[PDB]
Amino acid sequence: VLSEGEWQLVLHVWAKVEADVAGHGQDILIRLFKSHPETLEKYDRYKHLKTEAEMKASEDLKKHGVTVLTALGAILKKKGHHEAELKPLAQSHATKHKIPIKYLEFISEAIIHVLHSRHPGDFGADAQGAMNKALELFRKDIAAKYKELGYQG
Ligand code: HEM
Repeated sequence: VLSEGEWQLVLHVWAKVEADVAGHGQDILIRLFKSHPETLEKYDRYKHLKTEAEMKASEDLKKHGVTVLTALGAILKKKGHHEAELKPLAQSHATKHKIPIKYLEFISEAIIHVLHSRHPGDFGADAQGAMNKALELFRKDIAAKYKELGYQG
C-alpha cells in the first residue's frame, strides 16, 4: 500500500505528464524499443520502423502512446482502488497480446527514465520511490489477474 503522501507525489508528477501526453508517450515507447528491442516484436503494428526519426514521425505510435498513458493515468488516479480499470487490461494483455510481466517491468523502467529526463526537479528520490511503488503495485495486481485467467507470464 502506498501512503497518502506517496500517492500525492505520483499524482504531482503525473500532472506534468498530462501537459503533453503524446510527447511523453512517444519518448516512453521509443525508450522501451531502444532498451529492449524484443518488445517491438510483440507490437506487430509499427514493428517495421527502422530509425528514431521514423518512430517520432509515426502517427500510429504516437496515438498508441496516448492510449497507454491514458489507461495507466486512470489506474494511478484510483490510488490502488483500480480493479475495474485493471481487469480489462489484464484480459487483453494476458489472452490476446500475451505480454509477460517482464515486459511490464521494461516499460516501467522506460516510464521512470522519461519522467526523470523531463522533470528532474519534480522527480527526485522520494518521487522516484513513490512512482516505483505505484508501478510495482500495478504489476503485482496485473500478474494476479493474469493467473486468474490462466496465463502464467
Ligand atoms: C503500462 C503498461 C501498459 C498499458 C497501460 C497498456 C495499455 C494498453 C491499452 C489501453 C491498449 C488498448 C486496449 C487493449 O487492447 O487492452 C493496449 C493495447 C496493446 N498493448 Fe498494451 N499496455 C501496456 C503495456 C504493454 C507492453 C509492454 C506491450 C508490448 C511489449 C503491450 C502491447 C500491446 C499491444 C500489442 C496492443 C494492441 C494494440 C493494437 O493492435 O492496436 N502493452 N495496451
